[PDB]
Amino acid sequence: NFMSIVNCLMQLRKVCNHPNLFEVRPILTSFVLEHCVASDYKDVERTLL
Amino acid sequence: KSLSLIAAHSHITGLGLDENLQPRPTSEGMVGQLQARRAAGVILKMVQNGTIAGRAVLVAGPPSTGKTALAMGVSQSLGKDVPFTAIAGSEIFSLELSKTEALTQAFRKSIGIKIKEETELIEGEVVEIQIDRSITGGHKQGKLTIKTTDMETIYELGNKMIDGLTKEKVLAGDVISIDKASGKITKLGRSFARSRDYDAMGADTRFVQCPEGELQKRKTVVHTVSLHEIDVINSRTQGFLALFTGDTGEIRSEVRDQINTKVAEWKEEGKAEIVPGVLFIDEVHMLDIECFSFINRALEDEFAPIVMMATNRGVSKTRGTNYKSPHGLPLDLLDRSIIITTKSYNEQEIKTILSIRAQEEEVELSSDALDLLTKTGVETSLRYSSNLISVAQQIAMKRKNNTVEVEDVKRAYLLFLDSARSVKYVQENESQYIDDQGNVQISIAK
Amino acid sequence: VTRTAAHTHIKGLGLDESGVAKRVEGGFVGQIEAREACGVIVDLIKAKKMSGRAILLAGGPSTGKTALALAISQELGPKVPFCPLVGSELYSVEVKKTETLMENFRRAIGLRIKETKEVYEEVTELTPEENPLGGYGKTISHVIVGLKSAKGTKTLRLDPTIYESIQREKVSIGDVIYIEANTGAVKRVGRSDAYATEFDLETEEYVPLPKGEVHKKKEIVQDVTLHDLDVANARPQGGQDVISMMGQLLKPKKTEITEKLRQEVNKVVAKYIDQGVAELIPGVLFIDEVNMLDIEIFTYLNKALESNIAPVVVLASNRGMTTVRGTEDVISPHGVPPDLIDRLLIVRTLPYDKDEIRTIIERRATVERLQVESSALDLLATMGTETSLRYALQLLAPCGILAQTSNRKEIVVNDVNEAKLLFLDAKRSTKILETSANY
Amino acid sequence: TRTAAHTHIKGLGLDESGVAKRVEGGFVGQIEAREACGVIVDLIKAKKMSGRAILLAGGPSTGKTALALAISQELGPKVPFCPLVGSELYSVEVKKTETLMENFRRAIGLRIKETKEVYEGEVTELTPEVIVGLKSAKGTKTLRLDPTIYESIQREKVSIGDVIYIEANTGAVKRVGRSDAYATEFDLETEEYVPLPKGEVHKKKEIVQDVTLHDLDVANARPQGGQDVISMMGQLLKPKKTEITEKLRQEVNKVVAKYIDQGVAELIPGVLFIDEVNMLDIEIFTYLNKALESNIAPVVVLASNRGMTTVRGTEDVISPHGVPPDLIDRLLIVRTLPYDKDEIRTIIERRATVERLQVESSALDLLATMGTETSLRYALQLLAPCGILAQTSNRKEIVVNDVNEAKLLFLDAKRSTKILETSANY
Amino acid sequence: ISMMGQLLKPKKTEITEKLRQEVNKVVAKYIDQGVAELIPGVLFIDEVNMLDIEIFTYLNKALESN
Amino acid sequence: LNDELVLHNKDGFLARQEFLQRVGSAEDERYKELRRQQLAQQLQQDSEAS
Ligand SMILES: Nc1ncnc2c1ncn2[C@@H]1O[C@H](COP(=O)(O)OP(=O)(O)O)[C@@H](O)[C@H]1O
Ligand SMILES: Nc1ncnc2c1ncn2[C@@H]1O[C@H](COP(=O)(O)OP(=O)(O)O)[C@@H](O)[C@H]1O
Ligand SMILES: Nc1ncnc2c1ncn2[C@@H]1O[C@H](COP(=O)(O)OP(=O)(O)O)[C@@H](O)[C@H]1O
Ligand SMILES: [Mg+2]
Ligand SMILES: [Mg+2]
Ligand SMILES: [Mg+2]
Repeated sequence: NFMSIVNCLMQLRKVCNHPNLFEVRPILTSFVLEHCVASDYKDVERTLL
Repeated sequence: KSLSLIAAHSHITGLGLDENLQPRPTSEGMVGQLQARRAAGVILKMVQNGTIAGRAVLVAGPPSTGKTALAMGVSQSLGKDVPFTAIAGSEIFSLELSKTEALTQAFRKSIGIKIKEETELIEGEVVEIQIDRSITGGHKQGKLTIKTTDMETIYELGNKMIDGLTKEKVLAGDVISIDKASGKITKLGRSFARSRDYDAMGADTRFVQCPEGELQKRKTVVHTVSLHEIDVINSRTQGFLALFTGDTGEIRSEVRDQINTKVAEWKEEGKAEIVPGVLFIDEVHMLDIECFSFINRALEDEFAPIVMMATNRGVSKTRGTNYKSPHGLPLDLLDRSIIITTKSYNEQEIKTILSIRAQEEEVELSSDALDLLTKTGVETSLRYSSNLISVAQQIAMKRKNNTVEVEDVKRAYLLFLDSARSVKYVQENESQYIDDQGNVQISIAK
Repeated sequence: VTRTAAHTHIKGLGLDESGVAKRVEGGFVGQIEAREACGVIVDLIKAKKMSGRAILLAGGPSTGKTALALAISQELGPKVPFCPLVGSELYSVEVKKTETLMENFRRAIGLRIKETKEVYEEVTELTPEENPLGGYGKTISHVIVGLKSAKGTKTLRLDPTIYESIQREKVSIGDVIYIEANTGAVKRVGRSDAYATEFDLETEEYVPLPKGEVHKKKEIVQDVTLHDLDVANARPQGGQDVISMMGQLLKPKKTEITEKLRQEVNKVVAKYIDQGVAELIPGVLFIDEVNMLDIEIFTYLNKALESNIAPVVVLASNRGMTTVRGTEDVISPHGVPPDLIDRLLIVRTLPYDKDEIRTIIERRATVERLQVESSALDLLATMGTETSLRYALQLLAPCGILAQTSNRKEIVVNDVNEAKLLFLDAKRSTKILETSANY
Repeated sequence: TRTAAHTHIKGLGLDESGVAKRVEGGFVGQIEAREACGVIVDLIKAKKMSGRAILLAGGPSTGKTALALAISQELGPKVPFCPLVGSELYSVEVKKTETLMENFRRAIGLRIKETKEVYEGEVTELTPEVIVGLKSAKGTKTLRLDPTIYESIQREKVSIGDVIYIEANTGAVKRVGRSDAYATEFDLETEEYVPLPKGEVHKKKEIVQDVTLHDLDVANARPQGGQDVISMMGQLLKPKKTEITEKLRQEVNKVVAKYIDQGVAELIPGVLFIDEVNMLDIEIFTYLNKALESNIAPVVVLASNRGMTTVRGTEDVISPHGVPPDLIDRLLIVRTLPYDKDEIRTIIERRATVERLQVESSALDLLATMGTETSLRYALQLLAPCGILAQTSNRKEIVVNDVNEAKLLFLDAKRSTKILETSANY
Repeated sequence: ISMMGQLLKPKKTEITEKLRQEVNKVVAKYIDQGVAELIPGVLFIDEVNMLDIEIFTYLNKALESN
Repeated sequence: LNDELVLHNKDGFLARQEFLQRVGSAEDERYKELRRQQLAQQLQQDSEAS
């Protein structure tokens, strides 16, 4: 659309503060893939035994 | 589905044939190989019949002549619901299981059973749950209200299933399925009721739902399980974990015998059906004499699936021995099997295959470019052209034109070498590469 | 809708009462001498006297050795164990090959045991319980339980221990249970079916009421093998602490079962046999392609055979004068070391003839539910005699498929020719392999 | 700084037209190989093909490993790149094919977006069911927690007045430390103090963490749970890796396909580099031949410096570069050429200028003549001893005397072999 | 850890060099105080012809330790 | 400092922002489609009822 003063403004922000105003160093933690496969075969196992 | 990038046999969609088991000149991906295609169709019909066990067919021929392509075609035309286990000969040698045990597991994986049961189901929109405390008159006074498309009714809970609905946070106004005997509660999402009430939840609820019919019905549940899964399940306390971790560890024979007896009793009791799928072995020459000897006996078992074999060589030394045998297989195993041969490829067939690959990889080729690719394929090999056609696409994009011309193919040919040219260059300057004895000359001078 | 696999057209040795083999009976044709010898061997096995006898069948490929062994197994009966193996199956990874050979050796002999048990089976009511008068902080003297059954009800009194077992089961008052007074264990069969519709839903299966008298006297007979007892003693399943169950969680890998355990098991089995409770029944151990065995297992077979409870071992081999695998300069017949073949007996299998091949093809066609012509059958027999017996039997099925495609129920000469052109055999493949540039 | 035989190579040095400049990006010569590598890089960037296999063949000291590293560096840190040697496939606890498939899965990557919910602040009460009265610097809220997270809390020996930090997605619990309010309770109190966290007790964040297919395959193949004792003992029960069944791979593929279809993640195929493929045996070659014709395989590049040699594992099967002909047929070969005098001199000058060393013209010419006479790597490696010898004499510029003394002190392969042959005692 | 050791049949493991160095350091400290004494012994190996060349090569280095 | 800067910008920081905004647009479009289909179903049911 148009953007010409925001460049200078956020450049000023980066020169002034530096490592913030977008993101910080985060607290690292594992991904939480959650679909799993145990419940898929639990019914089959219970039927089998 | 099954999100994939590309495969060397991606264009093949289930062989190609008629209702009379006659092969069309070009259909469903593959061209030519009429006799081999008809033989594969006969094998497929035999597999679909399911009344014949333990047949061995060996597909043999020169390399790069529709062997794995034919296997993919028959596997695709066989469709789902019938097991098809494709393995390579080099993945049987393992440090955890003996080759006999791995071969047995591969054989068992290729045969499935469908267990059919009948269960009553309760479905509909739930509108309100009421739960009480523990009282002398009644341990728990709980009631459930269910609304279908035509019926509203009241159920009374019997002191246990309330733990079922309180184990996970469920709530009214949604369609749920509950089994009378099983007792499992499956929340399918959110009911329809009024659109506005569930139109501002931020997607979720799996595109909601609307009640369809009555409260309770009787349905049939069919479970398809391979035999090997049954042995793994019954081997240990929790074998279904081993179905993913792969630490079965040479299941004992008593378990297998018990599984066989129980499955047979089910079959003549009408409680389960047997689907005898297919086991395919690529590069069978990589196997061992012990594996072949075991296969000789494993083929004659009652629960033996149809076995397909693919080999390249002819009259080579079998692994584990010191004598030369045809196809890299012993004489007795060859006698036990039926051989399907494949021929070379014509220039017209090469051109048709290249055009199919072009239209598969969304690449446009000019007529002269296709002619040059066909000439190179006839001169050197099919796979070299099938790779050059894809590698020339980037060169074409570098010139800011989508169409591929003769110059792009020439540039690709002059950039990426070939087996014959590389061999000639190596023989011309053998003093620079590492010799067989390890002698190398590195200094340019002298 | 019945499946077939290279067999099931044989169901016996086809011998009369006197042991004379009829030419065509039980699915067999020809091989009169081998059938008679195998019948004598199965008679000796039924005699239940010997221990460690060894038979080896010799002959070329596709001559009937495996069919003979399966016929012996069919003749013996389902009760007597019959353990089949391939020579390459002994090379295990978890344990040494000698241990696997001994395990399969012990898997062949069996034991039939019997045990008489009493049992009690709808629960009507139960009352738990006197004065401590000592060091009993909480006393439960006895528990009175009444059962309903079908053929009359009855009440009884029982120990506090079985009451704590019931509490562990946590049964209600309107239930059906299963209490075995031998081990003092109660099993909750479930609710009572007539107690249904108390609530609109109930997860537990209601189960009908037990039939007959509540106090049931019965006897049970089970067939096991000595290997089952060895496995049970080696890896006991009992235990409630953490260590026992977590050991049960790990994968069960074969170990080197000690000799002392086997000796103790033998002593206990002998003591039980002397009481008449149980009786033993030797079985058969069958080995295919014994030429796949190396010299170590062959040597250990000499020690194993001369044991005291060794079963009857039947061995198959089709090699001629070959080097025994595991050594490089030992030419032996059938690839079996001279001492072992000195320890066993030999049964020769003769090659078939044209008429026998034709009859075999006809029998296979009949057992496969197919229709063939006399001219087509003659062409198939000539084809088999030209290439191999197995080739015609394998080629029969695609001929049937081709016949079914053209809406014709009978195998005819052109279908056989088309199958010949479509599917090749070993000889033609060998003849067209070397006559080409690329392999 | 630190240099090791590289880091003077910063890319293929190509322009927009794809024509390789003679000297660009720490590269001289090798125009055809650089152009082919750029074409392969564009093909990889297309993210359409799968299982494409090229190998680059040439004599020693010709830049094959340098070309592979340049390809990896030009692709960017976003695209995964797995380097390997032929000898790594011979593991101890798993079969070679399983290790190769593990590397194959490791080669490609998946970028996903997730939302993480976090609670933190001071603890006001702790009553068993567990109910936790968290209180931040502005807000207060009570939460109900599972028995497992309660056990993790107990193992953290938390108490009233301890600022803590709970994560809802994973159940991870970390006690930040004693609140600053009770900063006067013991004059030599060992416990550290932390101010109350700012903002409301419940916060939500969106992250774009990347992963690989092998990562989320081993995630459910074997766990690395965390602070729970039961999970600890479960992960301790099995300490060895094992072969993964194809069913787990298929379920992983289905889950990943559902994720990418839902518009939550994207797939980025990577590259698998195998240096010295001649160490592979026939079985691994056959299995790689089979696995290349898959629908998820990445682009594999192979490096070899061999003539017409015998494939390892066979007796008399001879082939070029020690690669079986069947695998050669589905390969794209890239030739590599030897160098010349001026190219060697330029490479020596670049390696001198990256190591912040000053070499005069005569010394550079002597080094170039030496490199032509003996080898390029020897001339490159003799730079540092020359620098130290110059420094010992309290100088900065390499002189002819320095290279002569370096020649005297250290020997190349030719002179070492000559002194080996003409000696009595081995 | 005790349960893991009891449930695993603890076959021998290649003891790291760090543990040996720590033991050597503490033993040296203790013998410095006069409470402990060192006594070198004898290692007798008969039928050394059965040793492999790798064991001989490792013995070459091992004999030069202090 | 040119080369490491070029590499890290090839990874980039705004690239993550563009990916996040693409995901946002995707799920917003999915929600809009769900809303439109539910409104169409409600309208057709209402027209059928009357
Ligand atoms: N009849 C055919 N139709 C289409 N493609 C074919 C055909 N025959 C071979 N191909 C091509 O050849 C390749 C597979 O070669 P293949 O026959 O598997 O070699 P090999 O026999 O050595 O395994 C595939 O990429 C496939 O596209
Ligand atoms: N006398 C016979 N009567 C009927 N069928 C026979 C006879 N001899 C061999 N066969 C058949 O030949 C087939 C293959 O013979 P087989 O016993 O496998 O040979 P081998 O002894 O080499 O294993 C078997 O399926 C069997 O049914
Ligand atoms: N075009 C080049 N520019 C600069 N250095 C090069 C060039 N080609 C090769 N080298 C150097 O030659 C050495 C050998 O390269 P490498 O690929 O690692 O081994 P090889 O070339 O023997 O396969 C590397 O240290 C590399 O720095
Ligand atoms: Mg193939
Ligand atoms: Mg046989
Ligand atoms: Mg190199």
